[PDB]
Amino acid sequence: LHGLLLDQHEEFFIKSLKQFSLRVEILPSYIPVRVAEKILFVGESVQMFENQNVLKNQEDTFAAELHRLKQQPLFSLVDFEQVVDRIRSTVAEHLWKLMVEESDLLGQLKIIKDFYLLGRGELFQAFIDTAQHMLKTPPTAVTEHDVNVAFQQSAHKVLLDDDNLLPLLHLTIEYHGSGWAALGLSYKVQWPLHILFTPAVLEKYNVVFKYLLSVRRVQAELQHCWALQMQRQTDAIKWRLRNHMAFLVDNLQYYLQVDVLESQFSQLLHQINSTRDFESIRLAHDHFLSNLLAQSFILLKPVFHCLNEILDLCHSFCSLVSQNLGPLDERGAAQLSILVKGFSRQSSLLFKILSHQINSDLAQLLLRLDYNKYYTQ
Amino acid sequence: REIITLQLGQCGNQIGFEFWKQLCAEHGISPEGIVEEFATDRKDVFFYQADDEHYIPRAVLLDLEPRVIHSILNSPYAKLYNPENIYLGNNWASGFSQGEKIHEDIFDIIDREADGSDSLEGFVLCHSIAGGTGSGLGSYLLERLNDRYPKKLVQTYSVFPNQDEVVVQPYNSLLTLKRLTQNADCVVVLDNTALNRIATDRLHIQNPSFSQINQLVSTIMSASTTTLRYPGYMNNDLIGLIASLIPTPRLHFLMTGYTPLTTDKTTVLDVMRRLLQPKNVMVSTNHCYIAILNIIQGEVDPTQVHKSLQRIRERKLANFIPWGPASIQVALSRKSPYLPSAHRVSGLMMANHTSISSLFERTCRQYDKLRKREAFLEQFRKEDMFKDNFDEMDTSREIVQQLIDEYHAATRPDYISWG
Amino acid sequence: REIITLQLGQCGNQIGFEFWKQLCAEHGISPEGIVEEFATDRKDVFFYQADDEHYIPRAVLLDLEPRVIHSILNSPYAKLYNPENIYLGNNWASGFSQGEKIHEDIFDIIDREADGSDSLEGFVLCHSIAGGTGSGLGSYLLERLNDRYPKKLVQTYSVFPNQDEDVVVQPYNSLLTLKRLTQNADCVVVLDNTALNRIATDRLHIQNPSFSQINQLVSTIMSASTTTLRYPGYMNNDLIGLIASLIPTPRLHFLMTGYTPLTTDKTTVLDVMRRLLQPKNVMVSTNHCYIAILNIIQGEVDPTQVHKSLQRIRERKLANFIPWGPASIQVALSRKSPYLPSAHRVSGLMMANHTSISSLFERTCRQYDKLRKREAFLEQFRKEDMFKDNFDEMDTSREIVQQLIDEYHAATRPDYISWG
Amino acid sequence: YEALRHFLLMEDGEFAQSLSDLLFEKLGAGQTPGELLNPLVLNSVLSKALQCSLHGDTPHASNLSLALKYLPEVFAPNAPDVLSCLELRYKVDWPLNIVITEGCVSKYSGVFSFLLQLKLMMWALKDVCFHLKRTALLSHMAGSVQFRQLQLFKHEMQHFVKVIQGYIANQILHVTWCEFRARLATVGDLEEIQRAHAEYLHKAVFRGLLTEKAAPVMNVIHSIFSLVLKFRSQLISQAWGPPGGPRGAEHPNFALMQQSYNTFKYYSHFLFKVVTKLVNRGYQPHLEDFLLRINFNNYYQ
Repeated sequence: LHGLLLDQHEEFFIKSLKQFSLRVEILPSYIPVRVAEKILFVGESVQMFENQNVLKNQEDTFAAELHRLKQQPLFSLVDFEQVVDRIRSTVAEHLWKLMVEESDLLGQLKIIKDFYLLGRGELFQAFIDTAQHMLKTPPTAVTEHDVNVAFQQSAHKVLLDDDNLLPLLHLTIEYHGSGWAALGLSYKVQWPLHILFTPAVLEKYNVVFKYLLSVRRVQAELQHCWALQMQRQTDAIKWRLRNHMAFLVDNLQYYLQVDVLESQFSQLLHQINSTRDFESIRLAHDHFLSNLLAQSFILLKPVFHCLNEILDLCHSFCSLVSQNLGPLDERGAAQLSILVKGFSRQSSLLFKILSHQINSDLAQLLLRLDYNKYYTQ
Repeated sequence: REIITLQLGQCGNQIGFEFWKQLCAEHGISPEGIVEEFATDRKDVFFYQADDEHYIPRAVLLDLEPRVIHSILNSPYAKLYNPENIYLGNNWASGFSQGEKIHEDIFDIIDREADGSDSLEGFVLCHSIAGGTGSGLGSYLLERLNDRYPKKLVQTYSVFPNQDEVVVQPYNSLLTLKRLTQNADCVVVLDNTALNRIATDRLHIQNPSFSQINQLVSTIMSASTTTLRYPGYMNNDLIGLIASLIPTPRLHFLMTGYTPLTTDKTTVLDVMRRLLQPKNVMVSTNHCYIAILNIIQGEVDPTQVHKSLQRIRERKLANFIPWGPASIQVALSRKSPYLPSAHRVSGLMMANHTSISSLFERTCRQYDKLRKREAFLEQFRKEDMFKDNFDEMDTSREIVQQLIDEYHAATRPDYISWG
Repeated sequence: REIITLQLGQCGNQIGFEFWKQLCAEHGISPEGIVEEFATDRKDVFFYQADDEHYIPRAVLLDLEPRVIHSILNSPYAKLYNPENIYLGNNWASGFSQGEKIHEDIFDIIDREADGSDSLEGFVLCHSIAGGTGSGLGSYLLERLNDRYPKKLVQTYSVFPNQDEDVVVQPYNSLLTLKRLTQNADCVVVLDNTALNRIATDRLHIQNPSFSQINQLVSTIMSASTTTLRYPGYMNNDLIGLIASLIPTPRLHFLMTGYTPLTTDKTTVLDVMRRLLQPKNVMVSTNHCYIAILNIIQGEVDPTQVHKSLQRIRERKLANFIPWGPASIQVALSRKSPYLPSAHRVSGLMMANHTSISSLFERTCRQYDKLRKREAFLEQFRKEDMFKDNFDEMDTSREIVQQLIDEYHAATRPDYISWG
Repeated sequence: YEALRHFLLMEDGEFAQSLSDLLFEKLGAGQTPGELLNPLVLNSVLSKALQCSLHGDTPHASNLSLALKYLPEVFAPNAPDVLSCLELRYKVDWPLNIVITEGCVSKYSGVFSFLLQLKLMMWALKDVCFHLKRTALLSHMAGSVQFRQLQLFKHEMQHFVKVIQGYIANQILHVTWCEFRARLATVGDLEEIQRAHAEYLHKAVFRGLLTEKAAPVMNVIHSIFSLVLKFRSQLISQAWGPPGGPRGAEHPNFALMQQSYNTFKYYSHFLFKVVTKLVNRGYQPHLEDFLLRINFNNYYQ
């Protein structure tokens, strides 16, 4: 009730999370970890409201209940577990409340959706378009600052001004030692939520943002490169059959995600709307990210190990058309033919892989039948 | 980035005008250009911001010697482009040839709509295919913009005749196809036997078949602008809509399908047999789909769109057979927070059916009937001026016959190279 | 250092009368001149004091001939703008010869009121360009001021000859006035009548009178563009604080003028500054471009907003640019001056050099050419016909203002540092 | 504090211009071997400026005194007092002197002396434009190229020092003060009041260019100021260039008036190259604000 680890020179089995960690070596066998985890959690709970008083007045009642259980000359494990689970409830009933009612966890997650999950399609479209080529080149020292002001510009250039979100939002590159390769998104948070969005969680969102952006930029650059021929020879068949044969792989890794993201996030929002318990909120978000980790295809290791590779095969197509409407049988049409067979062949190894049997992989499964090329070549 | 939205010619002004009308019950804007109180939609894509919340489509009026469309500038929704760009015959050469002196200031009016754009990617031209001055003048603004903005795309919205063969209707069609296949970027082409018999599956509107297909055409250009006007997490731009629909320079005319003809809930699985039907294709020999690219929007429920996608593939009762490797692509998108869409699950096919060429062949049957009777010919006193000896019509006929043959070669393995 | 103001002719009397009737609101003064408690001011910059708080502006009036110069007698306001000093023609030569024959008597009055100061700073004429009496009289008086007192920096409100197309001899009266001004003035605050009629499109349906209706706009514009002289604050206290970037030199002294938001007598400044650059507004009608611009922002305005605001205007790129050098927007920034009504809490106009004005002076010379090639409606009383006869007062006027056109166009290019 | 902002931070521009008019009229009269800096003339102009304020010598507007250290027995050309040893002080009462404080009034007189030499450059602005009015180009009939040139040379310099003036008038008088108007209303402790006043003043020195970290740019400001001082004094003491053609008359050094104006432009080119560096390396929004403004439309005009 008072956040005081009075355990000098000792262990009362509790060793910012350090000196706030459950030891279990020195823990009674007849006390479970199933309730020690509850103890530890309400202990960290008081630890983040006992400061910032420079949380309600029932401590005397709880002390009298604990003295009542102290006076029993027999150990009532179920009542001890019952009262500390009641105390854990009666803090969770307030931590939930401050996270929604006094911290707008919905609005924050909406921001995270809008940026880490590219939920602002118009904004990222204008960002990549206006900030393509200095991130296409390997980055210098000031280009992170330049894409930050181009990001600000992209956020205003859509003319749909939002709640002026920009102050928390900065685009940070691992510079020096390819700007699109080394770029990620940084974010900052307030003390009422600072615990939940511990960097361990945003580190993951950053990799997902990298994934999404990386495919999104190439899927984009391809489609503008297609227009370079469209300004009007037989080679314009091959260049643009090839365009389709590029289009299919990167649209397949991504037209899925447009569904898989919003769908997975529909589960999370209902689990936040479910119940008044921070443990449910916590495990709901843990369930949500650990789900989308699978949806990031990293667990489908072989196709993950061909992601940025086949993305670069699509770069090798996107670059090569950048120069003439005309006939390019000199080598263009020939090196193009490796990309005709390569994408369809890799997609055949992938089709065998799309046979976790999770609905997502079982949707990508769907997208190559009848036109059997991309599992038979 | 952002698109200019020109219109010209009697049909072109009309399908643009009635598209702005159809937006006024699908999208967020009143006839004054004022944003409405039924406005999750981005207007800047096509609509210039004049400061007092006047969303103006980057849109223009040209109509030298019309029949009925003089009344469109006084009809309500024609005002939705407020910036005063009313300016300057009805047959095809009467447009292209007088353009030789007429382009010089309407190019400046287009640059005033380009000043309405933050930085241009392309022009929607709602110019008349067949119907009026945009046949000629619009298909020549194509060239005058190609001369000066050559990387900026022109997508063409269209109408296309086949109603049992005024009866001069086909004569103004063919020259669009020749100039379009010579240089142009895209043509959403929509047919007057196909949408006639689809309209009678939902409405009484057969008396003025031609004038009444404009409503479906307007919904189809609303559809092919939804993911642009709304934050779709794919295909928020013309290049993203088109890029596999037009996998080659020749076959750059496109076709569409709405199965929710009961336009005005049932889980999204429920459309995923009816959507297969070739009877719901609005550009209705032997026909296949070159590739499958389709949409769902509006009432987007995630297990429903996921499992509906599974169930159309489980049935597959449609001719998905050639070399173009997409069995189906869809994803999902946001939509406006108030106004409806087609059965609200809104699903539309855009899979490129080669049947579109059977309508080019029907247009050829019409043009051969007129070419053999030579009766409705009129020779309007500026219509002599483009053809030295009625040669570009015939050049269009060999070009569109190749177009007909090539859509059918694309129905087979042989279209790897021209021959 | 202090103002002296001069309403003259009929139009000039009307717009001066309306200006001081607006300044009846902008400082609380009775029609007899005594204080009213309404409307941070210390009136010393414009008002002399008769010690029972009779607020006396340093102004000289005329009632003159019983043409609409006599409009002052039909008012209750006979001692507001008047220190009891009212001094006792359809064509410029009539108003010029009237000035020429009354010059010493009106000199006496301006000097007597000019002694009504600690020291002076500048004159302010309500001047009708191409008026009957007002051009000629005002443009004569400005020659006499350049002889007798060149030592104050004369400003002048200058309603300009484009009533959407009053007197048909106006083009001659204009180019006679321009021959004077281009060899006399420190500044000329020109306002298009075509564009003042239009200014009204963003507030009201009235845009026809081009006179009585224009007088309210001219009074609001004049009062606003002087409010910070009398409701002071940090900088731009003296008029030559604003005149020096409104007008760069007497070689380019025809000002572009912009009461561009019709609220600029709040939304956040990001929004007002688009409304402040409306090309359908502004009181000015082949590659036209700004030199320096000024916003005299006396507005309830926050520093965090204006940085974001200029940053957004820099990406709308509305202000046409790359002149010879000083192109930047002089946003002076201060609170909304404690009279200017709380309806829309931001105000300050957009006033500049812009070669749109150079086309208005080409149009003014071409309006003279619309007469000179025909000699239409010549009148030919010797009152007119005896002086304007070798045409030099128009031909050389065209030359000196054509050299102003070339210097304005050159000033809209970076090359104009060089001695070519 | 408002009264302190009125007088010491010059928001009563009529006091501050009366002070500037008297002080810099007496300084623009010459007196270059320090001969203006006598206690009695100095007090008379301070007193006279205070009488001409028009706000009045109210209880709030009491307690005003001059200052200097090592009063200069000599001045630089154009008489700038570029080592700014002209100063103002508010005499502090005991209960005021809990929150008023020695370092606070030191930094206050610092910004006062730095803005007061800016008001000397505004006074120079008057003087160089008065040189036009002074001979009035009294030969009314003869237009001049050295007129169209030189009276546009001064146009950029005045435009420049005035946009720097508007900029600094933002950086303190509301960029730093408008936040303090709510920050002082927020607090409820003496020490918080002292500390919030110290925030206001520290950020005023940090935003108003005067800080030791932005000083490399303040050196370019001195480089501009000194050039305009020492080359327009040479105009002040001369007439209007060589005769012949569209002509003025009666000064031979017109090519040096031109070349010094080229040296000014160079230092404004250098200014733009330099100021980017601080906002590319460090984080100073007021310097982005500056270089957003001073070369508003492009790289350089």
